[PDB]
Amino acid sequence: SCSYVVSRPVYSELAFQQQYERRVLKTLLPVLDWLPKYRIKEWLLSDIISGVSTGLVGTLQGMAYALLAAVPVGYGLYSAFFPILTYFIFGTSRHISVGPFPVVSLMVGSVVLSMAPDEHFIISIDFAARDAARVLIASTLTLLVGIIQLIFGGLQIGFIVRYLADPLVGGFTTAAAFQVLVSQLKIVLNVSTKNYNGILSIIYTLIEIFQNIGNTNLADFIAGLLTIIICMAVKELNDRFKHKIPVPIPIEVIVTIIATAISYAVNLEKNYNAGIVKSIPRGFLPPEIPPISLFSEMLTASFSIAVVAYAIAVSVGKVYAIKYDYTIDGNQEFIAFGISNIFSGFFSCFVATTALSRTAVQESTGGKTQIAGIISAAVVMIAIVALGKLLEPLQKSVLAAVVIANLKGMFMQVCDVPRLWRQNKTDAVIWVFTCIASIILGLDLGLLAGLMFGFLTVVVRVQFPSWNSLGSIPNTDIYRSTKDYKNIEEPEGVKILRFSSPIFYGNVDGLKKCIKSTVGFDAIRVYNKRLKALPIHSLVLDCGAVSFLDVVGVRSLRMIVKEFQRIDVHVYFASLQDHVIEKLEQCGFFNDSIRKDIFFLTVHDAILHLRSQ
Amino acid sequence: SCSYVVSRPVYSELAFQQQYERRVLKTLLPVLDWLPKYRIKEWLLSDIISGVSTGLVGTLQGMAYALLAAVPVGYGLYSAFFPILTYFIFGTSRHISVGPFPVVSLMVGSVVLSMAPDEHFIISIDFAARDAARVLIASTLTLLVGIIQLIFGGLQIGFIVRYLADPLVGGFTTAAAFQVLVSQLKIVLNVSTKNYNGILSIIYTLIEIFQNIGNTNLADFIAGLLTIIICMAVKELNDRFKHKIPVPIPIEVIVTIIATAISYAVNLEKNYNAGIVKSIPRGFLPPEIPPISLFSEMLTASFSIAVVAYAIAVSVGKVYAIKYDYTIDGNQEFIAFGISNIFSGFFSCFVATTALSRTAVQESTGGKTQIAGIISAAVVMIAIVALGKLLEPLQKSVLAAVVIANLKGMFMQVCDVPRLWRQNKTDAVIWVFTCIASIILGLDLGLLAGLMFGFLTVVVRVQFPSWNSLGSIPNTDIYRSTKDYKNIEEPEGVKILRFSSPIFYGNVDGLKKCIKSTVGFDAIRVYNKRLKALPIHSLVLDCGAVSFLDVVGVRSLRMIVKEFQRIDVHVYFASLQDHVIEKLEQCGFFNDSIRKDIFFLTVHDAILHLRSQ
Ligand SMILES: CCCCCCCCCCC(CCCCCCCCCC)(CO[C@@H]1O[C@H](CO)[C@@H](O[C@H]2O[C@H](CO)[C@@H](O)[C@H](O)[C@H]2O)[C@H](O)[C@H]1O)CO[C@@H]1O[C@H](CO)[C@@H](O[C@H]2O[C@H](CO)[C@@H](O)[C@H](O)[C@H]2O)[C@H](O)[C@H]1O
Ligand SMILES: CCCCCCCCCCC(CCCCCCCCCC)(CO[C@@H]1O[C@H](CO)[C@@H](O[C@H]2O[C@H](CO)[C@@H](O)[C@H](O)[C@H]2O)[C@H](O)[C@H]1O)CO[C@@H]1O[C@H](CO)[C@@H](O[C@H]2O[C@H](CO)[C@@H](O)[C@H](O)[C@H]2O)[C@H](O)[C@H]1O
Ligand SMILES: CC(C)CCC[C@@H](C)[C@H]1CC[C@H]2[C@@H]3CC=C4C[C@@H](O)CC[C@]4(C)[C@H]3CC[C@]12C
Ligand SMILES: CC(C)CCC[C@@H](C)[C@H]1CC[C@H]2[C@@H]3CC=C4C[C@@H](O)CC[C@]4(C)[C@H]3CC[C@]12C
Ligand SMILES: CC(C)CCC[C@@H](C)[C@H]1CC[C@H]2[C@@H]3CC=C4C[C@@H](O)CC[C@]4(C)[C@H]3CC[C@]12C
Ligand SMILES: CC(C)CCC[C@@H](C)[C@H]1CC[C@H]2[C@@H]3CC=C4C[C@@H](O)CC[C@]4(C)[C@H]3CC[C@]12C
Ligand SMILES: CC(C)CCC[C@@H](C)[C@H]1CC[C@H]2[C@@H]3CC=C4C[C@@H](O)CC[C@]4(C)[C@H]3CC[C@]12C
Ligand SMILES: CC(C)CCC[C@@H](C)[C@H]1CC[C@H]2[C@@H]3CC=C4C[C@@H](O)CC[C@]4(C)[C@H]3CC[C@]12C
Ligand SMILES: CC(C)CCC[C@@H](C)[C@H]1CC[C@H]2[C@@H]3CC=C4C[C@@H](O)CC[C@]4(C)[C@H]3CC[C@]12C
Ligand SMILES: CC(C)CCC[C@@H](C)[C@H]1CC[C@H]2[C@@H]3CC=C4C[C@@H](O)CC[C@]4(C)[C@H]3CC[C@]12C
Ligand SMILES: [I-]
Ligand SMILES: [I-]
Ligand SMILES: [I-]
Ligand SMILES: [I-]
Repeated sequence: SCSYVVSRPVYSELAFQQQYERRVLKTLLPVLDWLPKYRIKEWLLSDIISGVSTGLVGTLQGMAYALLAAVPVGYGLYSAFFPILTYFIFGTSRHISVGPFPVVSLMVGSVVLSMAPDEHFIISIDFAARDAARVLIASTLTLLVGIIQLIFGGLQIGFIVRYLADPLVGGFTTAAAFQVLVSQLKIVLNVSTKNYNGILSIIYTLIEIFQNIGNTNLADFIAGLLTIIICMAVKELNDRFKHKIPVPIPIEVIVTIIATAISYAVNLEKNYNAGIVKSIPRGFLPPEIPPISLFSEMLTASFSIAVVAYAIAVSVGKVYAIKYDYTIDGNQEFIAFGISNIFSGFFSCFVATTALSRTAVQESTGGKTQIAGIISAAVVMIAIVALGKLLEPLQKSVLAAVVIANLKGMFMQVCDVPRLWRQNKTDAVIWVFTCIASIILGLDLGLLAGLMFGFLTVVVRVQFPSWNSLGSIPNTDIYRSTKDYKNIEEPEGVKILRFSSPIFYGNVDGLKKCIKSTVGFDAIRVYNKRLKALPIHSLVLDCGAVSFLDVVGVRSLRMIVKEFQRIDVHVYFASLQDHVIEKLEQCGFFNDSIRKDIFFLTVHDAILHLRSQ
Repeated sequence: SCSYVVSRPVYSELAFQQQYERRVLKTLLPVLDWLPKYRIKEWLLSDIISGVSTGLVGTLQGMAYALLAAVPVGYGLYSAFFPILTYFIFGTSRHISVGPFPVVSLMVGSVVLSMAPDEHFIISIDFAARDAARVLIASTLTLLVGIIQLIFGGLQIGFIVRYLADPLVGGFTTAAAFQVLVSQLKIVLNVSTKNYNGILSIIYTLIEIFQNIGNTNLADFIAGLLTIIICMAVKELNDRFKHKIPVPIPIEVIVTIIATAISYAVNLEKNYNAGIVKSIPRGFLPPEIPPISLFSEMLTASFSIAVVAYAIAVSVGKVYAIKYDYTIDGNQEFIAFGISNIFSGFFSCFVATTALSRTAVQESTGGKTQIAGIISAAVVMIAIVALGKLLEPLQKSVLAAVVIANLKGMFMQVCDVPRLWRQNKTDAVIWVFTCIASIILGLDLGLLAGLMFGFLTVVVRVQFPSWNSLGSIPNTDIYRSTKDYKNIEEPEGVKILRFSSPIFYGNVDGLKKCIKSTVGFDAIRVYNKRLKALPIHSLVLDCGAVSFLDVVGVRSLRMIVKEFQRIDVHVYFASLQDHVIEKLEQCGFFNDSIRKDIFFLTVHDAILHLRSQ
């Protein structure tokens, strides 16, 4: 059919260049962006129902996630109230529900516990002073996270969540699910376990839990087990029986209400000594300035918490924006969430982000603009000021059981590891390394280690590329690996090397080794042997995949050219890009008899030029 | 002249594949490697003179570098004696002199001081107990460094010194020169400065030195100043007046001998209260087992010290092996230096490597096999057992002044910085970052920060590549950037994108943005708009520079292909390598109507195929 017919001069870089010559209302996102653009006629009612539903869900979610953080139940209500109010202004996303997201809450609680242990703080037991210190530490960490997020918004470096690769995100998610399960399993059993801060901490906690399982509160354990079973069964029924009832079943809220009513009717606090919350303040606490002197002990934790929370927020926002066909500004997501975390930290709250389950609840029940968020915040507020007393008899085991039941989706990511291994071993290695690191480390330290391991994998992949010795398909200009096709004909007296990577320090050492192996000799050795006494005449370097080039790369290429020219062997570079040749010429490569006449467009001009001599 | 004439079928990947089918005496390096091959007839005498000269230099260097480490003078003699003996066996290199190399000594001393401060150890002043503790800490660190080096030799991962890029090596060298200068300036002034451990430590030390400059010992300062001046003057004369006297002038040894004799004659210890060494033990101390319990506090320091010492050793070994036309095994350099550091740590020595000045002295005075090293070790031994008393009146200011005088070569790299900036800004950024980090951090922490910053620079360079929209030179098959050559003709209804980087998570986000900008529209947006209602017909991706590919890359490519096919826009991949296509097919790319018929050999088969329709 169609044919590849081309007739043109043999163009080196010099000849080709001679013939073809080269050469104010967003950083503070207004509510006025959509409030005048609102649809009160029909959007308002949908926003009302969506906000009521997601507020009912988020009040419970904040109460439960206040257990992940080492703060008393009641400050989760503030963490579910204030950030939504202060995100309604600066938020690009219009479908996400702002709240604790128990992974971020667990990291905050780890930081708070490490900075306020039971034995280190209390020598009496002073529960009130300990709780005050824990709340202050959580507020300080939230303020630092907000400061970091706002700074990253000013720097406009919103691509950092790119560095959170999907394999390491999955591994970190599985490890965080394990950590959350261990903490909430400590909570449901109502066992007293001394806090372990450091390496292997989750294993120490599990060991102590298995040792103290004899002190398990029976009523709390049964309540947690039944809550887990009921929530899981109803979730499975909803997933299976999904054709009807498009709205998800709010099983967690119903179970919590039933548990609270039963505990109030039976008085589990004193008859069975169940671990009820026992303390939910009524009213709004006045703002306080967090002690910034602790910022030095929270930097590595605040950075990772900010990164993780922002990544979750933008992930959910993008998932719903592609569905609803709009865009979200990542830098403005920085700005909004940093302002939110600063505002919440001034008001005794832990770090805030979005939760996938709460966002799904908000969207599925008539998801519209952030007015639904305002309605949810109002519901949380009326829970704070009116329903605080009604939730006193609720056991903490029920909340921890709800969290554990929701942990199943995060736990099921271990099934992707064999698939990753079969597809790309590097990604499976990243997954496993991130999971293991986040297990035996802090979650913040695990995330940092995963990021560094991803960088290491990228560097290693660009450092040990696929290099080949090429030859031409007969009667064509297609140069393929000689040992791969069995019909490749080797040219007479010339070796062609394809080094499929940008050449840098690691790659300059690798490329020297590859050239020495391909040509079959070392230029230094043969030159020295010839000097002491006193098969290849040309080497073509297929540099099509050489992306960038550093000073070490230019120096190595210059040394290779000189060393091979010393033994009357010519080195020709082919398929180099314009920018790489510009980097070569600005690094002083074209000095001492180089003159750019040894640079050809592809690896067929070089071979044709050689055949002309 | 020569012409580029090719007549061949238009080959897609499918058609091309259908028509062209694919498919025990070294780990313990013996002295018997060269001892039977020795040249006693004429090599022995040259070895004798070379060993005598380099031993005279190395005794002084060991005593001087024992001040960089926080150990008494006399243990530097052991550090210059034992490692040479135990490297004569396992060493591949035959020209290097094994010893302290004051940068490694300074890192060891920083570790030792941070673990045995004056105030933390002594509450009386117990100089003897403090010195014993410092020696034990130095021996423990040396043993840990040797263990790490031996493990790295077992793993055969000798390419890690590749990761020590020349810019970061230069920045670390300049910062280490500054640190050594500050410490030896504290020593020469004989000022009592409390040790600062942590961040900004060198600036605190400089501040305290400038505050205590009123307590400077005048005699020690004058001795150090004249030692520095004489060393600089003689070195400059030797560099200039270099045609005669090929052997370098051992000015440091002569200066030390003269200073020792003058101090003995005048008794500066009592008359002028000069800071003489005052204590050099006579004889060999028995070996002791270091306390391994300190290994937990030395891991980050020992890793960096081992890496730096091995890098210096292999750098010097390669510099002299290329000159003398032989090869050195990097893994065996691990093995030899790990055994050396273990042996020396058992015998109260700090970490050992090679020094460029001492190696130059050994080589220039008749450099031959490591028998010269044995002679140097014998000279150090006879200095230990006989000349220990003769060096008692020598001031420490003379030794510190010798080190400061030798620091000039390390200091001269701020001159290399500006041309690095003018050539490759990334390498200059790496240089400056490594220098500043190693200044305000530990030297070990600075090295780790520089290595990880180099990894970050590689990741960023492969993450933000040079991408272009290509068009064809008329009547040829050369596709160049349309906005760069001004004679490029845009083809009808097709856009060609060259993304000059391997496609991974950072690059998948970048590539989505680049495709959307190049084609001028978003596939999701136009598809959604067309669904709501109810200029380019093909996109060619020049993937010549796509080196590797991950699961995220394959997912992004499938997503792009499907999104563009949904709007009747065909996506063709060109110039993909065989291994990248293998990765695509093993990652499930060729499912759901892909069939590999949209993959062409170069970006001219795709265009010719399009013109056929
Ligand atoms: C954007 C890019 C990323 C940015 C990342 C930023 C990280 C910042 C780390 C900051 C840092 C190192 C600085 C140098 C780091 C060099 C790294 C080189 C890396 C080379 C590749 C500061 O180090 C010093 O720490 C002192 C406290 O020790 C602190 O306080 C002193 O002065 C105060 C008055 O100022 C005074 O009030 C106070 O009394 C003094 O003590 C000092 O101010 C501070 O300088 C280490 O501190 C961090 O915080 C904790 C400290 O304990 C520690 O927490 C862990 O605890 C758990 C166990 O308990 C553990 O299990 C958890 O994991 C974790 O909760 C962190 O782990 C650590 O990291
Ligand atoms: C191949 C690639 C590189 C590998 C690098 C390997 C680094 C290993 C670091 C090990 C490490 C963290 C472990 C987790 C790290 C996670 C990193 C995640 C990074 C993610 C990107 C261990 O952490 C704990 O430290 C305890 C001591 O604090 C130690 O001792 C405890 O138990 C003992 C009984 O076991 C008991 O006897 C003892 O009493 C207990 O206290 C514990 O055993 C140990 O687990 C930190 O320790 C290292 O050593 C020092 C400690 O102080 C510290 O020294 C600094 O001091 C200067 C100021 O004074 C500072 O200015 C200098 O800089 C530096 O001299 C280092 O900085 C630190 O690093
Ligand atoms: C929807 C429901 C499951 C929410 C949780 C309700 C809680 C408060 C209820 C449900 C079932 C109850 C348990 C049922 C049976 C027993 C056995 C009895 O000898 C002690 C009380 C104990 C252990 C009860 C404790 C309280 C309990 C766990
Ligand atoms: C709290 C403690 C017990 C958590 C321990 C989690 C560890 C042991 C788990 C978490 C994820 C797991 C990995 C997930 C998937 C695979 C692939 C399959 O071939 C089994 C091994 C392997 C590689 C698993 C090994 C064990 C693993 C790393
Ligand atoms: C403590 C735990 C996490 C230890 C490790 C157990 C987990 C990770 C292991 C054990 C059982 C494994 C599963 C067994 C069988 C299959 C079928 C295969 O077609 C896909 C992977 C999948 C689904 C495996 C995924 C990894 C797996 C879930
Ligand atoms: C990809 C790269 C950057 C990951 C680097 C991870 C390193 C720094 C981490 C991972 C696991 C860590 C180890 C985990 C456990 C212990 C035991 C403890 O008693 C001393 C510290 C020590 C020995 C840690 C040292 C640091 C360590 C080796
Ligand atoms: C050639 C080199 C090696 C000689 C070094 C010997 C040293 C110890 C000698 C040489 C010159 C000497 C100085 C000469 C002059 C004075 C001034 C006097 O009021 C106090 C002693 C003092 C400050 C001497 C101290 C010791 C000194 C510094
Ligand atoms: C102990 C203290 C004084 C050490 C201080 C070291 C710092 C301040 C020095 C060391 C090397 C220096 C750099 C060396 C070279 C250049 C290039 C020129 O354009 C001046 C700026 C710049 C980039 C310098 C900036 C300052 C610098 C980074
Ligand atoms: C900018 C270009 C033209 C400079 C050309 C000469 C270069 C090699 C020289 C001239 C003056 C030098 C600077 C002079 C003073 C200092 C301060 C100190 O911290 C050392 C580095 C630094 C910053 C030097 C770096 C190197 C330097 C900039
Ligand atoms: C490329 C990567 C590895 C570089 C990482 C560098 C980071 C971890 C280092 C570089 C300089 C460091 C800072 C230097 C000085 C101080 C002041 C001290 O009171 C608290 C810690 C703090 C604030 C350090 C935190 C960690 C830090 C920001
Ligand atoms: I969730
Ligand atoms: I949940
Ligand atoms: I030296
Ligand atoms: I020296």
